[PDB]
Amino acid sequence: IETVPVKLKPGMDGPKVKQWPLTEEKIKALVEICTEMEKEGKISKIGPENPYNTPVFAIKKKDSTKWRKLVDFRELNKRTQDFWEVQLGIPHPAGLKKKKSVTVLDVGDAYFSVPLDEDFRKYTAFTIPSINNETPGIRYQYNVLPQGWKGSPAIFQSSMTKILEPFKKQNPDIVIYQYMDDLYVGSDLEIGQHRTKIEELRQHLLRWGLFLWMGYELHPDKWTVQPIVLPEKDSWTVNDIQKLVGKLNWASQIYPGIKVRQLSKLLRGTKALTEVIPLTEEAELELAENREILKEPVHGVYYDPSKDLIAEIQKQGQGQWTYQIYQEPFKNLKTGKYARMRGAHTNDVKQLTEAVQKITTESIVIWGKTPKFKLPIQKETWETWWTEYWQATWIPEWEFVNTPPLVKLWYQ
Amino acid sequence: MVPISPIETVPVKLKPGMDGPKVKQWPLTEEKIKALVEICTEMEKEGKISKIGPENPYNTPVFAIKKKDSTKWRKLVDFRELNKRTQDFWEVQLGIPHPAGLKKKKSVTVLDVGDAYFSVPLDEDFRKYTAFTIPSINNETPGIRYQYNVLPQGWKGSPAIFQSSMTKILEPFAAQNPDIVIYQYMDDLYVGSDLEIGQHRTKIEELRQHLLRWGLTTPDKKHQKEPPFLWMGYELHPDKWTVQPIVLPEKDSWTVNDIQKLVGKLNWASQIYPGIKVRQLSKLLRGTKALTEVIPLTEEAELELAENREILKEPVHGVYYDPSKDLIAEIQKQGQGQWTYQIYQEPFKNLKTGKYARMRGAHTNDVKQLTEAVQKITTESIVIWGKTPKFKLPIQKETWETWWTEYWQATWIPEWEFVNTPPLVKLWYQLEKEPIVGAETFYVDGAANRETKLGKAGYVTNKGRQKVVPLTNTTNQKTELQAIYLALQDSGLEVNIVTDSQYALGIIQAQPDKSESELVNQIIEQLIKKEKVYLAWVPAHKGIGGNEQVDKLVSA
Ligand SMILES: Cc1cc(/C=C/C#N)cc(C)c1Nc1ccnc(Nc2ccc(C#N)cc2)n1
Ligand SMILES: CCOC(=O)c1cnn2ccccc12
Repeated sequence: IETVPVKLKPGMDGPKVKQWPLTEEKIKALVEICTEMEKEGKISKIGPENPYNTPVFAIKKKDSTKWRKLVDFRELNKRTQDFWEVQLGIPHPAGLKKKKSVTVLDVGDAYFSVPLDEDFRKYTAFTIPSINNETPGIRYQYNVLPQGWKGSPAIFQSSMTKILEPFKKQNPDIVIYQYMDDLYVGSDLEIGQHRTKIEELRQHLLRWGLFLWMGYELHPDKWTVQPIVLPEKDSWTVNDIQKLVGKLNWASQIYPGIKVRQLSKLLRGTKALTEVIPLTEEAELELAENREILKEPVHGVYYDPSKDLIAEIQKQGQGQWTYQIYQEPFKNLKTGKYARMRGAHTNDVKQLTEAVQKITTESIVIWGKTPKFKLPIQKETWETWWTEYWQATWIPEWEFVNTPPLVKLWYQ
Repeated sequence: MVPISPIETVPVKLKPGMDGPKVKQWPLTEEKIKALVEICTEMEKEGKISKIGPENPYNTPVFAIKKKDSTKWRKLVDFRELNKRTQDFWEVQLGIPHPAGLKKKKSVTVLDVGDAYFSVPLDEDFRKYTAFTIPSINNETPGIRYQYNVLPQGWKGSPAIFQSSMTKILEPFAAQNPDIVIYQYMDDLYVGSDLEIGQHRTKIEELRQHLLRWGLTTPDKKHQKEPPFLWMGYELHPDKWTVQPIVLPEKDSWTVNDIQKLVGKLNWASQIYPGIKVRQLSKLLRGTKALTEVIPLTEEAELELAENREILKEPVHGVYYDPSKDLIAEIQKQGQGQWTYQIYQEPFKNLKTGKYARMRGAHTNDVKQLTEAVQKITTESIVIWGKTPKFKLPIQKETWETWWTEYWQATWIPEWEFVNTPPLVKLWYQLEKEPIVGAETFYVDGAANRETKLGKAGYVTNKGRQKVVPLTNTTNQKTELQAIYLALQDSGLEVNIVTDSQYALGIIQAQPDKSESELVNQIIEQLIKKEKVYLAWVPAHKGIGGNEQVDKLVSA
């Protein structure tokens, strides 16, 4: 009914992406889920004349007994046309990040109400593998807007608008933002009735047609940043001064006015690393001038919607992780630190996977897009484990860092 | 007649912008022509091909070849051109099962489905592209033109479409008979089960009746194939599996091609025979690529070869998978970046074995390699069994804990226990987190002239100890490492070292226990002898005491 024509971008074929190995429990889950989707008309079995593939796996969101199918559409998304057709795109709301509470809803099930263009369905092909390839993999494609595909929120947008219209007119101060399968709803209300307002929202979706009941509570107004701070000490060792001059040298790339000359003079001669050195007056003045410089914002920092966001992460030890989001080197758009647990105390890779998810969430809230990650992990280790910890319905792009950054110690 | 269910055709297209083949038919001898006409007349009467009119523009060449040293002929249609122009397909069978993931079976029966193999209909709209021409006797009449109504042998889409069609037919049978397994390859259909023999035979008769729904007839005379089966380089038996015989040739002289074949056999053998090593043999294959060249075997390659011969002296078999039991994976370090592993359920009976080799890299260490081996085995295990094995690893729990908590990267290995089975993986050194009180402090530097390759490396200390060494044929990076080496060599058991070298810090922060670099190896050997080492970095050219003084010394 009223199918929107969709195309790949010029000169591109559909995705052929290998299905990665799935555990028995994930395969069983996916067989059950897909058997039901097939009965409901959402997917159909396909024949050998469809060469395309996109990987699929299954996740369990936070505190739930049910598996959720997750298709990794990253390749299809790159290869799918940008949508200029009717809408020129929404300006990203700048007020969302200022709200006291933002709840995240998974609305993706609504997409299944819209048929997918018959000519484009083949590009949604996916396979449920069998253990040890003992039986033929089960091959399906979508008949309707799939969750995880960038085209789905685009094509459904005129429907979502009508759905939320009474809630928006009734609650003009509440910010609603849609990214992929997620709806982000912010408000300044007391948490008890914020929760009522979102539940009021759920009903509009629940009443219309047909994991929605879930919600993920954020408080972005309390989100912090990490300015460059220098130690305040009564006695400085040679080693302390060396680390200070190192950190200032690094900072001077970000802040031009930074000077190390007087501090660098302090160590004069070759002294024991642990020896205490009294600061000269010139050294104290310089340090003071440097502190004041570091209280000001970085010069010439601006977000460009046309450039990728890059996120770097450092493992600081004891469950602590620092990160920076930028576009251009030394102009950081956001920095942050997670000192936290949420299980994972004996698992580094789980911690990193949770950090990646938290950073991507912040990115979506602030800029409305996901960044490209530089991960401090060996590719094979990440690729083996990340799907075990993944609770998000989207997936960002990543690359791997194999050389230890010297700058880790300065974000500590 | 008994109505039969038609096989639904798969719609097929040429690649975008491509037309069908038009390829000249080469002349044939009068004999070949008579043979092809007969062959095609038979094929045509059973409906496999049909005569076509002059209007079809397409052509694919046809040949007449022979069976083995005798009188009979076979038709070969060369589809190379049509294949280039045909769309890609999804093949159900690719990524074959590993025997180690199979389940033991009391009975395995084989059925002959060769008549289905040649009977699957081809999409009506695509048939025209399959056109071929038997040349006329003497070229005095139009050649006889035919096209295919069924999947042709040699055509790009035949295997995928045959597999998909057979799958669709078998699916309801398999689904409603969870007590059997089925596998189909070419003209054979295999059915295994644990059923009482009476029940098993009944199942086979039911399958035969099922297949009859599509008109596929299975010869009543029973199959001459029974276990053990030779399949895909393996031997499958009802209760055990192995690789087909591996016999290592004797020769006084070895050739590139001979060595490649040897390594190939050894790699194949390594999935069952524990402890197979290819390092020194694959080493002889480096960067040559002239297949007739004779390479003298190193003493190391000879040792490896003899070690392999002993491993291969008598047959070894794997058992099959029991889903009711835990999978255990045990790994051993073999030296030279080589690792070996066994996967088992009950002690002393392996499901399979295998090996892992260290990645190409400038610097490395045993803990990283063991971690890599674990992730590889983990991924293989997910493929074969759908679950991660519990690991038995030659590294102490305390060693692992010290490693991962201090390593600059996130790292993880899944549930595992220490097995004390030398050689053990250990940390050969760990650097201090804070400067050492009472330890001498060495400020090191090195520099080289990029033109002449002359350089200097050295240190100065808080005790007034100093050294500068002149160096030739060196680089700034090498001099920076040489300076750290000198400080290690000349200091006591506890030492603080201050360097400006980001290059050296990056190497040392990677924690190598072994290097392609001679100098890094010497540094590692010295670190191993220390009780405590603190390594401090400072930026160059900043006026940092002991750093200039040594920087100035080493510059000129
Ligand atoms: C992959 C496969 C190849 C062949 C046959 C290929 C050929 N030629 C026969 C069968 C039935 C299967 N499929 C499965 C599936 C699950 N367990 C098993 N176990 C199993 C198979 C054969 C023997 C024996 N002998 C024992 C156990 N086979
Ligand atoms: C055509 C190839 O079919 C199979 O090998 C096969 C193995 N299990 N199985 C179950 C249903 C259908 C086909 C199969």
